[PDB]
Amino acid sequence: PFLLDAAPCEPESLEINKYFVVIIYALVFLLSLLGNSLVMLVILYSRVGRSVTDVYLLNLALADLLFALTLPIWAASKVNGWIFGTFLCKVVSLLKEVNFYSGILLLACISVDRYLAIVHATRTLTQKRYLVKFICLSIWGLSLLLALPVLLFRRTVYSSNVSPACYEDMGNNTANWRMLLRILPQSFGFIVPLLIMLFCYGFTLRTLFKAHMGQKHRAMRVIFAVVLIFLLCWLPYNLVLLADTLMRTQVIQETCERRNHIDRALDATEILGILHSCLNPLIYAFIGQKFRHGLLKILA
Amino acid sequence: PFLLDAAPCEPESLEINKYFVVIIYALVFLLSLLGNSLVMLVILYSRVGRSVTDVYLLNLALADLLFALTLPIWAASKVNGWIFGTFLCKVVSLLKEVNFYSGILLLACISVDRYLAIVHATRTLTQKRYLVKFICLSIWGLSLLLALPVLLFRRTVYSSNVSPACYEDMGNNTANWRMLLRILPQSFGFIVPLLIMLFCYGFTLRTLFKAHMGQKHRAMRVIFAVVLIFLLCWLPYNLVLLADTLMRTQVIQETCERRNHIDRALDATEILGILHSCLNPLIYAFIGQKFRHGLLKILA
Amino acid sequence: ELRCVCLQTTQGVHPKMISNLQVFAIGPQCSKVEVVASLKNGKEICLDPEAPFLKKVIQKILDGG
Amino acid sequence: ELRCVCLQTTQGVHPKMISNLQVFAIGPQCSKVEVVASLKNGKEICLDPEAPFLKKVIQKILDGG
Repeated sequence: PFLLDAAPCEPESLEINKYFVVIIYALVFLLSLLGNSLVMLVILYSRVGRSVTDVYLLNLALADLLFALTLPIWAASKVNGWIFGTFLCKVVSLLKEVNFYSGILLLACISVDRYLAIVHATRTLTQKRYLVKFICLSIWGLSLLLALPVLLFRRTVYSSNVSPACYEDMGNNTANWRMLLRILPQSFGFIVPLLIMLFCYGFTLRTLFKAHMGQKHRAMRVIFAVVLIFLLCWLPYNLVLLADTLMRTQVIQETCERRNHIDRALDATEILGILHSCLNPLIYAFIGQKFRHGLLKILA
Repeated sequence: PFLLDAAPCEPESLEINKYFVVIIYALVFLLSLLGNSLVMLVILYSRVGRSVTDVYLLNLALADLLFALTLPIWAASKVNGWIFGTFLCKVVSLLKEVNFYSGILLLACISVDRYLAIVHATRTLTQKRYLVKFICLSIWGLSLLLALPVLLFRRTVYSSNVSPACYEDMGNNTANWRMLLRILPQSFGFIVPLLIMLFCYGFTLRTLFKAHMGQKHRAMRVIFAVVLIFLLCWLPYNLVLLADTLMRTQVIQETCERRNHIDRALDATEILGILHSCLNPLIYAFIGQKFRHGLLKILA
Repeated sequence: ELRCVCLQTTQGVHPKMISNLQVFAIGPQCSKVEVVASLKNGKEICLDPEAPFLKKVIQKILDGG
Repeated sequence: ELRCVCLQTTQGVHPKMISNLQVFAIGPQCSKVEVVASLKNGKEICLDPEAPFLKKVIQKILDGG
């Protein structure tokens, strides 16, 4: 009859995706741990040539290492749900979100440092890039401030259709509050850093196209690679999140097929974004001759 | 707290038992089909020596063959539940129950025939064993009459904890009506036939111990084997059924562990009883020289 | 992500066909109460929480005898 | 074999801890109505169908706003 129009939309999940997700998460854990540990070792073994970039890379590697350290519990939760308790849900979510925000903001600050060092090299503004310590401390504090909502408003949620989750419980109107809270990661995590990076790197490229240095081309390639990597890693997740927000807000018509598609896309894009902890050491640090030479020396 | 005393008893099932059950059911299907077809072929190929025992074995083999033919759908239902519809549930249950009752009653009638042929061999009562046709027809009619409740009061039942079933729907008080209906299989299916068989075979053995025939011992062994096979096949299922009835009637205290144990025992004893369609041709027919000689001749 | 279980709702169903009524209260999953009716046919429907029909249905089901 | 889902029953539970109420009506499964309450803790309880508590709980849950 016509009652088929009104029917529950059964949530769908598969075990093959579970197995694949576990494999990917474990591989990422191992790779990120290795890379971050190597970077920290190289930077800290010798105090000679401790420059601003070294400090920024140190903080970034620390953040990525903590993110990787938190990953495995997230993988187990994706496997069978949150059986580990409320306290661990709070702590792990706090640590993960803090490190994610810190990594993004440190990438933006690195872009700013490069802009100041190249475009304003001959000016007096480049003397303001010796404040790495205070800037990084402020970035960490701001990341901590922006992740309080996760610690305060998260707990274990037990449903019938689906396994338990480390979700948010803000009250009766939890859905809309969660939608609003989602604005912070998409503003202080995607848009602001992306705009800053684009501005700084574009002016940097404009200066570098006008110069006669032999090694300009490789710098252009590296900057383009960094921007493209950031986009590939983060844009899909935010686009899917925006689509979900619109679908909940009825701007886009809601249907079960769209729900399943968006859930799968969220899982895939979270997996894709998680790759930022493994590629940052290669893109930002290991592509420099100084780091490679230091590593080879340390292996002695 | 103390609320743990009041908690739902989660029904439990395992896929290993599913796989084992399917294998057993298929093997039994094949064996029963083969044996019954061979018996029917041997009996019907030659009309020479068409005796009473031949007629009884013919009807018995027909019943067992129909039971085996119905088995596979029952196995699939045990696998994933009744997805085949209400009509098939009714028809298959009717056929299965009819054939089960007919097989039991034919075993009892065979025992009666042997008692009449041996103990009352020299008397005038043995001339009443030439009524095989009417007796078998009455047995089939009675089996049909006793299985009407299954056809009338069965349908598909959809639950939440468990998959669909080909259960009974007699109304609001369905449980107690089902309990009462269970009396028929345990009275006209176990007790009455068992008592008749024991009486007849005991007096037969008493006569055979007093005689000087050389082949008395093998007859004693065959009779004991028949009785033991019947007991092993049917007694456990009825004992488990009685235990379930008592547990529902609160004579035995009810607990989740007992429920799970009884469900597993029901499954196992149904499997064990289903073996009567494969062993009857060996016990009753193939152990006779005449049948083996006829089979060897037919293979020509 | 947790989501509501009932996208569209129905107000008309014969009580005699109802076997289960599952009520989800307001919480993280959804912002509105939602009642799911599982019928003897094996299908599922989402009833209107605010309709008069639900209350009468529940009262009847709890007073079978 | 189908069996009842609630062997023993409880009459006292704080409404604020209840997340789901599943009502099984009289049928082949059981001869008595049975209401199962799933709490936020992740546990399950079997309430008394005939107690006054159930009706008030249901009315509250359907009138959250």
